[PDB]
Amino acid sequence: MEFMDYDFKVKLSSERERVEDLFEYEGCKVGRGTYGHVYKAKRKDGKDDKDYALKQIEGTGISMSACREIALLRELKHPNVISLQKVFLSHADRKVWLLFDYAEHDLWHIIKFHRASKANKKPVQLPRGMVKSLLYQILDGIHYLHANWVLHRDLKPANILVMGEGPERGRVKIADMGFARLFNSPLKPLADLDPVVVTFWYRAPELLLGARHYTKAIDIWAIGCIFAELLTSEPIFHCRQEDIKTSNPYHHDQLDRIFNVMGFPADKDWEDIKKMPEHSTLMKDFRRNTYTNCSLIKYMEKHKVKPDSKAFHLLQKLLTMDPIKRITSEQAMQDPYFLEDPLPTSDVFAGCQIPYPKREFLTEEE
Amino acid sequence: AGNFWQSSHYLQWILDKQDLLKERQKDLKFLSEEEYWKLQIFFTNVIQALGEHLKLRQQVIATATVYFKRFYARYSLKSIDPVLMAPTCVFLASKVEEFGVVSNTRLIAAATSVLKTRFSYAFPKEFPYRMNHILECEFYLLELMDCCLIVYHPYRPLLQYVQDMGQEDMLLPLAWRIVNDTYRTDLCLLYPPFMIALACLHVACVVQQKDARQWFAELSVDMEKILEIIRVILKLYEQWKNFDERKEMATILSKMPKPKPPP
Ligand SMILES: NC(=O)c1[nH]cc(-c2ccncc2)c1Cl
Repeated sequence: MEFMDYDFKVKLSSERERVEDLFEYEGCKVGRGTYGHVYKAKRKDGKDDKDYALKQIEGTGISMSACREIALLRELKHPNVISLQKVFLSHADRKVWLLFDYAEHDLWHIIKFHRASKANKKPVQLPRGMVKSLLYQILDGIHYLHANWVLHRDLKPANILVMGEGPERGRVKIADMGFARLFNSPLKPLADLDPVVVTFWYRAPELLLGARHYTKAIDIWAIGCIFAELLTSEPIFHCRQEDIKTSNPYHHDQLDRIFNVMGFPADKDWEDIKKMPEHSTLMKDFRRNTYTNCSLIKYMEKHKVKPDSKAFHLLQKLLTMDPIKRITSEQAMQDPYFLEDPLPTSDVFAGCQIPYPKREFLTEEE
Repeated sequence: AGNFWQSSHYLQWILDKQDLLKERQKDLKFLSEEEYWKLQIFFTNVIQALGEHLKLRQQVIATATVYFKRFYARYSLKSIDPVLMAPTCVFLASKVEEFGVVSNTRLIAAATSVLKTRFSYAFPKEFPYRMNHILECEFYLLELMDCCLIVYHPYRPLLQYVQDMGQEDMLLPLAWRIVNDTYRTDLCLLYPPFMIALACLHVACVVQQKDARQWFAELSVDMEKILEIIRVILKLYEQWKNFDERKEMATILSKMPKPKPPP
């Protein structure tokens, strides 16, 4: 079967831009994940000296994650959302490669660096101007995404990149559209068509109680989780992996950690909790009295965040259990926390020395 | 997906009519302009039938149709066989529109059964491609559309308009059906979808003898562009009357340029 005109085919093949002809990346892998691999790459022509990131998408062909990342990043344009420069399609192995400007840093590595300090009795918390500037730019990017009907659905420190030395020094880039949806995306009665998830530290409580809707409020919760982790260096709802994975929404231990931090919601705090699909499972497995002495105040107080601070008051509005009582991105940006000294800056490193090590190359066999 | 004026659809895929006609000249050595339009309608009907068999919602079928029209707006009918391209467009659109990835057996069964049951006057032999061909054509389709996947349609703005009129129950079903019918033309390549919607609403108001001149007068839109679209719609119903696809399509298909084989 020859479905393509011969002359068309030879011309296409002659002119096709090939990733391995244009970029040098062999032995330059810097990340791996369910998404695929990321390489730090240089142009093989001498035409510029920039570092680029190449994302080799997991698997063969156009998976659902590949499709939505290409579709959405193709449309989107904002200083706090990673910009897709090019898509390379490699026809022989049916591999997809995405080209981006290289971001030396991200929040996973930044937080790790500070947590390592504290654990080394050589303690350094994240500077408070940097924390605020990061949060502001996260909120700015997600507000733009939301305004354009895109829900991210996988916000977490590894997905919040920060640009290093160069023309965009200290700028936040939200990355990885692999889980993203539009407001109006159909609800699939069975499993969400997403990559596998094994930890749920950033997942809003309504999801853990089986709510099926895609919402802006779900992203806002995750950003609250990130703000807390930036203030304290610890993932606030850290929880072990379950021994037995299942794909159903209810995760007992994750909920238990949440109630240990936040307390168990009273009827008046979250009236529609009774409407959650897993509400009777919650009543079966939990007793609200187990958590009577728990609250975000007490948790944050232990981690040297003062509960009368503007930072704490903002955090509490992001980490509100009832999604309908959760602050929006635009209201969060209007919060007086952002008017209090120091103002957020467009370079989150505020012109100062960056202490964070550069990414190292991954040389292991997979 | 929230802002048409910043979209790839608007910035790359609203084409000039003259450039479009200029590109098509390569294929018009074999086909009259009339026959080229008939062939476009035919393939629109093929894609609609594939979507129905697979039980896909109208937005998926509409997106698939736009990919098909965009592809042959730039490239020759002989570049890739449209018999493969039509199901490939459905396959990709299903992913983009979040239905999911159609299984190997369901896709090939749909293409096979649809051509056999509903289009046997044009296709004497069974669908001749396998899933590997679809996957190969998908990669080509993706790159050749410059990776533009999000498509805006007239259905959303149509609904908003009828609601603004307060005439949803009365006008929507006809206006909606007219929107479906516009996929028989080039309009999706030529005009913003809200303008297509207004034109469709207008024709529906004409058909139902509903006076809404006031409401249309209160819109700040280029009424001259709307009138152009209305003329295309009225004209497509005259062509419909005069076209018998079942009697004509076998001959038209045999005149279509075929891909040159490898030497
Ligand atoms: N999962 C992702 O999509 C991802 N994660 C990190 C990157 C990256 C981008 C640009 N520079 C360095 C790293 C990307 Cl892309």
